[PDB]
Order: sequence, then C-alpha cells, then structure tokens
Amino acid sequence: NVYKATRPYLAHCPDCGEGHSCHSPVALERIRNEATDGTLKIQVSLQIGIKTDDSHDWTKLRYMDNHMPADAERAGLFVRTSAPCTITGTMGHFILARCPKGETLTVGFTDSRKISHSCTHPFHHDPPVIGREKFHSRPQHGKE
Amino acid sequence: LSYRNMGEEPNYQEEWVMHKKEVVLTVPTEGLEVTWGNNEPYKYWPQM
Amino acid sequence: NVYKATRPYLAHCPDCGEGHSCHSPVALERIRNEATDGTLKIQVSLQIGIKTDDSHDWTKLRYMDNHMPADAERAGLFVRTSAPCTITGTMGHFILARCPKGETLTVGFTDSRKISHSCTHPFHHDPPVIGREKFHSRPQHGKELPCSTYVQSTAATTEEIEVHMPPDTPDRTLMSQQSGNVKITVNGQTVRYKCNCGGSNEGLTTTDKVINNCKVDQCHAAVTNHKKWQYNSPLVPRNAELGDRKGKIHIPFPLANVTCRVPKARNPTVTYGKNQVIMLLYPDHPTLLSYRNMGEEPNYQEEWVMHKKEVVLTVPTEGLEVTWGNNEPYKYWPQL
Amino acid sequence: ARCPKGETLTVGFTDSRKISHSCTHPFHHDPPVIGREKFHSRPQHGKE
Amino acid sequence: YKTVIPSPYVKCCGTAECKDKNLPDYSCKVFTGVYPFMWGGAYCFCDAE
Amino acid sequence: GQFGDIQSRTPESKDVYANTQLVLQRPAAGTVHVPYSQAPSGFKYWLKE
Amino acid sequence: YEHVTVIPNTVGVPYKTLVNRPGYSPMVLEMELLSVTLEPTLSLDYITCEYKTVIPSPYVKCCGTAECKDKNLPDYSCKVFTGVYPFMWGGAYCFCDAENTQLSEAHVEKSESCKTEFASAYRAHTASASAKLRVLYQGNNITVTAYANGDHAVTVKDAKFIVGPMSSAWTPFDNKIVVYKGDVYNMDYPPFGAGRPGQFGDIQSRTPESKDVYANTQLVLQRPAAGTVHVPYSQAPSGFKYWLKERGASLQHTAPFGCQIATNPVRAVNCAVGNMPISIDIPEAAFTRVVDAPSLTDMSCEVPACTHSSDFGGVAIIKYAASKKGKCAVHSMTNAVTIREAEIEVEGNSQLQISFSTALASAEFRVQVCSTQVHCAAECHPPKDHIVNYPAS
Repeated sequence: NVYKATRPYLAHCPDCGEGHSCHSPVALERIRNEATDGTLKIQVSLQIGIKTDDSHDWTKLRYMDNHMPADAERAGLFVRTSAPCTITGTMGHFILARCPKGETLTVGFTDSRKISHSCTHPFHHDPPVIGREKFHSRPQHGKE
Repeated sequence: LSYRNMGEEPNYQEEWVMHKKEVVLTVPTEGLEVTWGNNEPYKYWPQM
Repeated sequence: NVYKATRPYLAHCPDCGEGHSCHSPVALERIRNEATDGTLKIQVSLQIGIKTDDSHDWTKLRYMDNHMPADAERAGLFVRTSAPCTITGTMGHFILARCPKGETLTVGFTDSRKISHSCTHPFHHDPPVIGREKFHSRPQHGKELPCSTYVQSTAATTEEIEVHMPPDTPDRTLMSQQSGNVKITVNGQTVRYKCNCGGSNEGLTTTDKVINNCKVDQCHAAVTNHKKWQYNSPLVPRNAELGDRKGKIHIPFPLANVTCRVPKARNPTVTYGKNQVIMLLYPDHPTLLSYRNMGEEPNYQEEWVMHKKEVVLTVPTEGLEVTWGNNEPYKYWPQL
Repeated sequence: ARCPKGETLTVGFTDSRKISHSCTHPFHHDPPVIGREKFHSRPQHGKE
Repeated sequence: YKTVIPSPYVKCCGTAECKDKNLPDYSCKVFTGVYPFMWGGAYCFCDAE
Repeated sequence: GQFGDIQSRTPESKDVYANTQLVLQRPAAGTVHVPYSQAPSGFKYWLKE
Repeated sequence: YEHVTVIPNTVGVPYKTLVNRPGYSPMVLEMELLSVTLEPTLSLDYITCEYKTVIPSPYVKCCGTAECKDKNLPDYSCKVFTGVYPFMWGGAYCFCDAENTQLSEAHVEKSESCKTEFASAYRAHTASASAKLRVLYQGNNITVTAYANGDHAVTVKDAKFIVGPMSSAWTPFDNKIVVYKGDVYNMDYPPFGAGRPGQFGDIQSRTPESKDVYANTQLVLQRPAAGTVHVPYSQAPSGFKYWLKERGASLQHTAPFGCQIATNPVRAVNCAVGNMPISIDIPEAAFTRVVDAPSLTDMSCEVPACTHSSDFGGVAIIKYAASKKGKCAVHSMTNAVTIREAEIEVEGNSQLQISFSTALASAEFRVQVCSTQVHCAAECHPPKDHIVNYPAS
C-alpha cells in the first residue's frame, strides 16, 4: 500500500463555485489531452483510492481538510465540461475521463460533513478529428 | 475533401465540407485522384 | 387488446455508456422528426405503461432482463440530447419528447436492482424555429401560424408497423462447458439445440441435456415460444424456418397539421429624411429584414439581423415596402 | 442566484402534496465581458 | 419518401438468391461469408458458408 | 436529392415514381443490420432552400 | 536466349514483347508492373517531440536570503524574489514581514511521450529502386520480386530475370525530410542545436531514448501572487504540438506522378517516372524450331465493327488455311493498333475473331498471325464519351 508513506495536501483554485476563487482540496493542476481517442488525464490536489492511515481502498478518497487530511467517498467524485463525464480510472492525484464538447472543465467531490467542493478551469475541449470526419458520438462498428 | 493530379504537377487542394455543396473539378490527361473523407481515393481518367 | 399477441424483446446498442457497445434493453430503433413544432417520436426496445403479467399501469415499465422480462419504474425513464428532455407521452415502444439543440440522442431508465442502462445514437437535432422570433415559453394568445405535431389519439388508424413471430429466442447463457463436455441448463423451459459433434445433435428438450466431447462455440440453443408476436426489428435476427411471413398493427400518435401561436418582432426606431428612411433595429433573436420597391424594378434584398443595427434605405417615388420579421409589411412614400 | 449561459430562466419548488410547480420566462442571460480578454475562469492575481 | 426495409434474410450454412421485384427503386444484394452475432452468441453454425 | 426525387399523381395515389440512388452496403462484423447509401429527401432540402 | 526489353515505369499497364530467336518460332511475353519501390538512403539528424517543463517545490526562505546556483541543465532558469509574504491553510508560512525570499528554479526535459509521440528529421541521400513484376510465361502468370539495380538476378521457372537499372533518378523526396508515424513531409527543418522557440525543433534530441537534449523555449520566471505559493512562468508553447496542427498534407497526397508514400522503411511506391530495363534469359527448352511449326496461306481480313476508343472497340475476323493443329502468335505490325489476343489455336480451313484498339478513324493495319502477315481494312467511328476513366497507349 504505497499510500502508507505518501499523503495529500492543499492548493489554490480560480473557481470554487459561482465565479469565486478559494483554497480548494479538489484544485486542478494539469489537464493532459495527448490521447487521440479523446481520453483526458486530469491531475488533482487530493488522492483517490487511498485512506488517511495509508491503505488501499477503491471506495475511499483522501482530501485535505483544514491542516489535517480526511476521508471521503469515491461515488461522490464527479467530472464535467458542459454535461457529466464518464470516469474510466482513478489513482492518487490522477483521473481518466471521456468528456463531450466544452469550454470549461469542472472536477468535484462530496466530503464527510455532506459539503460539496468543485474546481473550475477554462479549457477548450474538442477531441481532435481522428480521420477525416468530425463526428460527435462514437460508433460501435466502423473503420479501424 | 482533397484532390490531386496524377502527373508532373499534382497541385494539392484541401477543404472541409460541412454543408450541401456542388464541386466542379477539371480532369487532365494524366488523371485526377479525389479523396472524400475516410473513403478510398477515387480515380478518374479522361476519355472520348 | 392488441397487446395479447404483442410482447417485448431486446436489441443491440452502439453506445451503452462511455462509448462501449452492448446488448441494451433500452435500444434505439427509429427516431421520427416529421413534426414541425419540434416533437420527436422515439421507438425503443422496451415497453412502457404495461406490466409483466400483461396489465395497464402508467407508473410501471416492462424491459428484457437476461431471457426473462422484468418490471421497472416510469419515473426512472429519461431522454436527453445536450440537456434533459421533457417527456410528453409514453405507450409501449414509443416515447414523445421536446429536445433542445443536440448532436446525439440518449434514452435511458433504472431497473429493479438499482442499475441504470442508457442507449446513445448520433442524431442531428435542430428543429426549424416557428415564425420569426426565438422565444422559450409558448404564449396562450398570439399570431396564428401553420405547424405540425403528434396528436394523443390512441384510436387504431392511419400509421402501422410490421410485426413478425419471435420463433426461438437465442440464448448463449443456456450452454456451459462442463470440463470437456457441453451442458444445456433448461431451467423449466423448452429449449431447441443443435451441435457439430456426434451422437445427439438435434431436438427439442424439456430436461437438462449433456453433449459428450464438444465445445460451446460448436453448439447453439434457444428458447421456444411461437405463441407471441414481435415487431420487425433490425436489431433482432429473422426467424430461420420462415421467409417473409409477417403481420401488421396500427400505431398511436399520428402526425397531423395544426396551428401554432408565435410572436412578432418589436417595432424599430424610425426617423425620416430626404428620400431616405433610417431604422434602429434591436433584435432579441435572429430576425429577417427584407425590402422592395413598389414600381417596375423591385430589387429585392434580404439580410438576417442579429445585433444592434442602423439601416439607411432610399425611398423612390413609386414607394418602398419593408418587412421586419413576422410583422405586417411597412409601406413608405416620399414627397415632396 | 449565479447562473450559466442561458436563453430562458426557470424558477420552481415542491409543495406538501409532493407536486412540483415551475415558472419559465424568456431571458437572455450572459455575463458581460470585462477588459480586453474573453477568459472563462477567474484569476487569483492579475490586472486591477 | 419512405425507405421500406424489412428484416434481412440471414441464411445459415447456405446461399440466398435475389428475386427481381416490380417496386419503386427496388434494390437487392446477397453478401457472402457473413458471421453475425446475437444476445446469446452466434446466429449461424458455419464459419464462412 | 433534388425537388422531384419522388413523384406521385395525388397524395392518395397508388403508383409512385422514385429516383433516390439507393445502394445496399455490406453489414459490420458480427452485426445484423441493413446499411445503405441514399441521397437525402429532395422535398425536405427544398423546404429549407 | 537473352531477351533485353525497355518498359515505362507505369504500374497497372500490361506490356507485350515479341521474342524472336533466329531459326525458332516467335514467342510473346506479357509483362505488368505490380509495384515500384524507391527506397532512399536515410541519415537521422535528430527527433522532436513535446517538452516537459520540470518545476520543483519553490524554496521559500523565511527571515533570510536564498541564492541561485548555476546548473548545467537544458533551458535552466533561476530567480530569487525579495519581500514575499506567502500564506498557507493555517496562516502565514513566514515570521518576518519583508525579510523573506523565494527561490524559483526551472529546466526543460523530454516528455514521457517522446518514446511514442515523436517526429523524425531525416537527411535523404540516394535511392535504390526495386520492382514486383507479373509475367505471362508459357500460359501461366509468374511473380518476380527483385532490386531494380540491374545486378540482382532471380530465377523463376528456369528463366533468369534481371530488373534495372532505373533510368530516372527522380524522387518525391528532397535532401531533407520529416517523418511522423505514417506521413512523410518535404521540410527544410532547422539544423541540430539551432531550433527556435514555438517552432518545429524547439526541443531537439538524437533518439527517443537519448540522454542529452537541446532546448530553446524562451522560459522566464515571474513574481508570485500576493500571499500565494506557486511558480508563475512565461514560455513559448510546444513547437511539435503546433506543427501537428499546422503541417498540411503529406507527400502521399501532394507528390506528382501519382506517388504512394509508405513508412518503416520510408519509400515511394508506384511512381510513373522514367523507364525500366528488364533482361529475361529464356531457356532453350522453351523454344521450338520453326520448321516444326504450322504455316498459313490465303488469309482474308474483314472488320464488321469498329469504334476508335481507349479500350478494344474493334472486332476483326481473319480467314486462313493452316498446315496442321498448333498454337500461333497474334501481333499487330502497326504501332497505332493493339491486339488483345496474344496466342490462338489453328487447324486447317477455318477463321478467328480478334479484339483490337485504335485511335485513327481510317485504320489500315497488318496483323502477323504465326509467321504470315494479313492486311486489315477498317473504318472506325467516334465513341459516345469524350473523357475516359482508364489510360491507353
């Protein structure tokens, strides 16, 4: 459980909700979009799949709560651009998600005290044109 | 939509078609190759 | 009760969620958009307003769950393009919905086991604005314009669908690899089997059967029930021992021409001059401005006004007619 | 309320009898732009 | 217009033949070497026939 | 694709004329469907242009 | 018997040659180019990819001064900011109000993606030609694959084949080329250690696994925000990422003579340019003395139908009187008319139907059946189409 030694910290956010900037535990760092299929590699301030005692638990989340790290739920975690995104992988600071056409990326979660925190960053999302056709929905059967 | 001549001077031209469009392309003696999206390139040759 | 011979079924989907294709019980068939008002006629794999015991219940839903049909909730059903859609009618395979501008149509629901299944199809949605004003809320009293919508008459008339027999429902979950042999688990059902291997390689079994020295891929089974009817779906295979034998049933909600009440663009700030007219156009939505001369040479000019614009138009002796959106044409005459 | 880009404003609630009522009005919502750059997210430190 | 398309006739371990029908814009085609799949597995026994 | 791609005598007429350039395509791997290439409705296009 | 022939460098067109060994009956060989491959000799200059701006945790010195250490790293940038008062979760990180400093250090490295996502900068020198050729030898199609240098000999059905050497040295590639996955671009890329920021070559490395890298990205550190711990910087965006968007069409789409560009190794396939010599050493067992062949006499030529087009739009019936049953070669002795039939069967007093292609309206041509010639009179008519979809002689 590599999460025994490792830990979590806090950062800053440009949009915690309603255009107000604050110190968010779900603060956005780097949003990688090198994948041609459309998968986004999101780097966050908190840690997913690890508990406060440094132990592996996929249903648990580790975030910073006023000087001390606290536990949260994996189900509470959400990613959205203009519509919700499907999460296809979570480990530590990294989240994998497939998002529709959007201009701002939003990443959030829900804590133990039932309070939701979300960080919004301006990001022009528009999966490149893989091929010669600019389609929106992906086909089950087509050209390889 | 992309097109080229199959001779000495290819003269490559590219354009993103989005709406209903009518395109008139000149076919030389050497031939004209037209690629429409992910489809295989269509070959055209002059005749009588 | 035409629903005596009718029944539900299952189909395939090109997008069950996160771009992955599967066999969805909420599979999309045909998305009709003939109505000029903006109403969509969606055909789905499941049946709404009917229970498993063949009884009418508006709060209940009937979907296919691994060889057997199961009940679900009407409240769990949802339709969306880019934002959620308002459902304005549900009966059997058909759903009526008003959707905003979108490129992909999504139809889903929630089962008894609290698991949500949704089918996504690429569909370019963009209803043709009615009139010359892009309003959101419909008015109780306004300008009468011709349009089209799907009526709520259940009466068996006009439109019809082709329904065929569902011979034997294929099921690969009926076969199992018992070490080096194939076991066919009946589960109190009549199963029709066929294998490539020797010995018993055909028949209609009511009991559990075992095929010695065979592989699951070299076998095929399916339940029998040539007592129910099914709609001609391209997502379901055609009956093997059948050519083009099919039936037909009348369908509810037909398309009919009606009347729609739209709005009219607000009058612009008009100032007159020496043989010229000045208009200060303030459009709330894209409004069409057209003008012509009332003489020998009309010289028609058209432009879509979207932002704050000032237009100077020359008025000849014959007269100038200006049409601003859905408003009645304004006539102007100079002199002297 | 702080609202995103929209063309119609909707305000609703739920009563004692578990029935939801909502009123929709056509309203062009779109926060104006300040400065000379059209950004989305607000910066913590920048030009005053 | 309405493009009326019925259920496709999938012939397992055999060949199907097109019948010339007197219908507006009637189109017919037979595709060889098809291996289709359904909910419970393959609809046909043969691999390429 | 043009105005008159489908021609009929009256809205209730029996016989119809059709020129839509309809061609069937080979179905996808392990898929039961009827893929086709056809020019879109000339009447629907005219109603816009 | 060695047979030397020259055919144009055109893939998909069948060419017929007459093999006439003195004292032996003539032989007709049909040759068709299936593929021409022109592989250039490459020399890798460098490789370009996305860069990684490695920025560690800033050294915030409370109640003191921090000093920059000159490090030997690509695009190494260092700066110390005086009078900083940063804030954390539980309050201020420092005790002093204005006596605090912050050391902001940075450097440019090759991204983890460079092993997968990269563009290679090659220097093309000379090219070696090699060809796939189809031969209708003894009524059977044979496949011959050999280098077009005029030295590499391949023996198929006891016949030695020597392709080459290429006549033209023209190549769709220039002295400097750029390769990305399956696309080749004729680019005049910047030399090694001379790349500019924001452009193709802002980050230059020898191989995708190389240790030392060149970096020119114009990286400058900025002063952090009031009560904020962060490393703000001004840097020109990735030149490789920008090029991937603004590169245009590759050689596969822009090259003349209908060139098809392939990768790994990079070479040009099917390129109609120049000619190509082909030597065929046909064994003596494939020949058959003439005296052992059949003759022909009194032969008439009647043309019931002719349409001058790119394809065989002419039909000709030739009457003959043969000595014995055997195979006889059919060939047009006129360079304007071409016959579809290479060889037919004769018996005695009979006739033969042949398909022919011509451009002339009035066509007077001689057809050599076996070893005897016959004059054909034809008045061909124009075709319905002015433009055709296939090339002709």
